[PDB]
Amino acid sequence: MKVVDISKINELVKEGATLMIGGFLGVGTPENIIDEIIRHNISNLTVIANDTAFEDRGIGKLVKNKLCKKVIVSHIGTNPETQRQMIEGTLEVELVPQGTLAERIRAAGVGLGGILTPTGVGTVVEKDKKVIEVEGKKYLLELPIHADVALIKAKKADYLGNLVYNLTAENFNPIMALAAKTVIAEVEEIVPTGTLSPNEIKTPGIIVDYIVT
Amino acid sequence: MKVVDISKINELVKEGATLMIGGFLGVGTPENIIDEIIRHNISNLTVIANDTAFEDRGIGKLVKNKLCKKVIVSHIGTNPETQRQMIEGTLEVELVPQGTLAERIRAAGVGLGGILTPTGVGTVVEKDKKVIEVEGKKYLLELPIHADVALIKAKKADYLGNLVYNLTAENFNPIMALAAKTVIAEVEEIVPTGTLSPNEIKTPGIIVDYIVT
Amino acid sequence: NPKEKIAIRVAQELKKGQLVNLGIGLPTLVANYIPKDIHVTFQCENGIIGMGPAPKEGYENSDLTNAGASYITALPGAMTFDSAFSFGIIRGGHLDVTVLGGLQVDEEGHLANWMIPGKMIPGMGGAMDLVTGAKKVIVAMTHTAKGTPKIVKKCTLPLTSIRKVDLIVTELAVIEPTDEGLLLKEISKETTLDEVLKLTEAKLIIADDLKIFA
Amino acid sequence: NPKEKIAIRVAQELKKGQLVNLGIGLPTLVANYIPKDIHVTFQCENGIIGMGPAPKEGYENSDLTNAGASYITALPGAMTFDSAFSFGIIRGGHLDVTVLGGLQVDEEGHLANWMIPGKMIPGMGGAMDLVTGAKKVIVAMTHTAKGTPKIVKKCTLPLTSIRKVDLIVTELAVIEPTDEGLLLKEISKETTLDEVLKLTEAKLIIADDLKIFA
Repeated sequence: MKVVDISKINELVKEGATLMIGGFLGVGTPENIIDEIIRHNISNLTVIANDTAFEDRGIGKLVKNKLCKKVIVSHIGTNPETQRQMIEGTLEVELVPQGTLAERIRAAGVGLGGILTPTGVGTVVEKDKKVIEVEGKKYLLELPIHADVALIKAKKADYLGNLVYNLTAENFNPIMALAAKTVIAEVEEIVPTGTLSPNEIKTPGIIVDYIVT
Repeated sequence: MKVVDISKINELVKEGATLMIGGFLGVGTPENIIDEIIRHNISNLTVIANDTAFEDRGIGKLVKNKLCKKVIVSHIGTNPETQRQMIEGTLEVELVPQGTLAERIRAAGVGLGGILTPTGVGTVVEKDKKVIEVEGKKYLLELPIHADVALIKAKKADYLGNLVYNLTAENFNPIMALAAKTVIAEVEEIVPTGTLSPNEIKTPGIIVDYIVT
Repeated sequence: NPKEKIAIRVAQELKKGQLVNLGIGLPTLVANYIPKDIHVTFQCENGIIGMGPAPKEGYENSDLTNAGASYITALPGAMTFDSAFSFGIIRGGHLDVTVLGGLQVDEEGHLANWMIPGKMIPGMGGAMDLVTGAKKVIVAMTHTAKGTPKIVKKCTLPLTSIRKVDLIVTELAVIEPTDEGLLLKEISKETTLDEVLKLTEAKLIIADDLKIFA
Repeated sequence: NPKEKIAIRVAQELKKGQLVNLGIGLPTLVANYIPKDIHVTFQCENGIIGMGPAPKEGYENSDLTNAGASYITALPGAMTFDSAFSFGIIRGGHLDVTVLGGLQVDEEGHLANWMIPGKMIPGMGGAMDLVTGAKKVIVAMTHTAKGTPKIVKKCTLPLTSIRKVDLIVTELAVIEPTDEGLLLKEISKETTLDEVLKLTEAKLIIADDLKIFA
């Protein structure tokens, strides 16, 4: 079955894992999964997410306990500890424009080999990218981003693992659900099959491997 | 005011227009808008769609009345009149793998310059495509598809033009809504704002220009 | 009967919990023969996970069809979605099995199944994405076309994909394409090995544990 | 009060029916001065169309915030969505206006607003997508950084985009980048043209009908 005790994170999230973690500044983030990673000091992580939240919450807890070797994110400005580790050189930070980050994760999830975006052209983001012109306009070729495990947060799952989200807690979660090899969803409520309509489900249960909370 | 009488289609769709039309074999297709085009002999059209449906319905009616100069579709096998006009040379047919069609329309809707797909590599679809290798795997560069007007079908619109879809009538409609310059939505029901929740709306009213019933 | 033979054997290949896509024609018969203990979920490219059987008369919904526009039911827990999401499932590796019809399959495991120049020109639809992206591709086809072998050294009809399909099931044979060529794993109880090889233009590797079944 | 001056003038630039995105900080004040006869809708990159003002105490929802994680309301008819859809709106030309803060703008109309080497390194977030994609980009920014001009001949700080922004509004001036260079359109009632020119390093073209306002 899909629902597992939170201790199962230790079997599924390896030391050194590459992880996609949902949440925008900690909103819609799998807090209980993060707390278990902290409890067992699972480190050397590469975390792909919008941001490193704040020092006191979400992904910021992972940075505070020095569990990330690398973050691939669009924003770190609300976490001075992330910036301090970056400047000291103990944390590698790869900054990705937020829209590009979404499309790069999505490309991995939907089976594309890359996307062309005008975002970042002529900025430092262009460094080490293939530039492709189409119809006289320049685009950066941006490449799919893969991960071992997606750690996502959802409002409800039905008995089959179909997920719905709530308001601005959706953000990166359904995109990362498609893109990682294994998907673990932290959910606030389990509801009967038939409570979530075919027209409203946003992540089908077939792609959700494990559920906690 | 977005809602207009259906008889205004002749004012909004010009001869020679490039149109995206929603629907999978006539399911989720704007049948009343199509009937207006037929009634007013709006001809020389280029139609981007999954298919040309059947001779008796949907986009098939446009082909039956010889109103298309060109179709850009993934499938024509259920319409022998499309096949006959293709063979006789009076209708240009551009076949696009269905998943590629979805992503090429989407790319125009979301501002990408193109996408890389493995679909079609080593087939006749590779002809006249840039091939890009990424991590030792070959992809076809597929380019955004633009249109003058999207003719889409939806289940309900609220007073602000927010749209929901129903079951397998969704197909290409919300993608096309993002991709064309002007968007006309045929809907079955107008409902009060607040009937469609923020968590279930699939197309925001801000991108819908006109609505017909 | 040969179509039943094939559909029964293909059904036996499906595993509990898989997401499966059935092409139009012979593959759709597979749903008629799923062993009773085996629970799978079906995807249709027009935008559903959780396709069910045709509705009883009067229970049809105009917005709920398969990829031939025939009325279907949706089972509890189904999800419907747009065509981009649909081909994200298909191209993205989230579809466990696709069962597709065939015109030819060759010794490289390449499938031709969408066009016969000068005859059938339906377009490819989703077939190229499905062969390219499904975790497993099963080709369910008759062994010959009115006597002409369909399992050939190199496809002469237009390829659907350069992906190597994973299994071919005919009324005579079960064949697995491998790096070494085509491995004949089973033949029908109603044929002989020689009859199978005579009706196959491709070279076959004969498994040392050849089995009888379908 | 310089921030209020800017926010008031930017709000007067907005047109009925527009979808508008406000950056955090100075641009967020714009929402407090919308002319009563003007109806716009606000988008936040974290995934909402229909952002409303901060909730009354006790009406907060943990899942409903702006792009700074501050609680917001959602107005009737709002839509929430994932980050891919969000940047499809932003990058795809569906956002009428973005109002963003600024560190420098130069005579090419190029904006630098996400990094000061050796000083502030917050990352770019959505700013590069917003400047690249919005139909109209308005930079709302004080005229100088403690006396140092921020409207310069060529940016020395990292660029957010090579797109030419459409309007600069400071507490002293309203400037429109054009193909000829920066066109000064208005100056503040509380300043003088001489002071504006003393505090602008970039070359400025002067409109014939220079106005007073902000």
